[PDB]
Amino acid sequence: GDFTADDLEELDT
Amino acid sequence: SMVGQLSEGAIAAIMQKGDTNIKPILQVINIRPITPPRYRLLMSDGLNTLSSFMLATQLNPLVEEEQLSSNCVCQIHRFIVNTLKDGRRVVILMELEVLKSAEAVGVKIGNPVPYNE
Repeated sequence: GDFTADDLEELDT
Repeated sequence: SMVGQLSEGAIAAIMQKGDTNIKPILQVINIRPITPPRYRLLMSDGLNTLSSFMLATQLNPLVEEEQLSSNCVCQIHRFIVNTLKDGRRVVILMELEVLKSAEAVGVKIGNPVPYNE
């Protein structure tokens, strides 16, 4: 489902 | 059958076999903005659903102008699988074609179950 806070930082790139 | 229109097993082929050159036909189940906006997609191949599809930014107009929407059927033409720091794998959709609009399909096809992520 949703991404964790840490994942969100990495997906931006 | 309606599920006969989908690439049944393509999600397993992407996740388990590392297939990168297939061009599977999938149904959008749900689109979720996450946070310039990015979109996560719950996609179905008729057998399984996968929650970790992400739209390349270049495809955002398809969501913004509502051609890519829940229940539409699309063919993936280019994608990349990437692994995040925590081990979760994400399928980034780079090129796709909407073959049938949500309104022309009208329902979730079949009864796909969540792939083990």
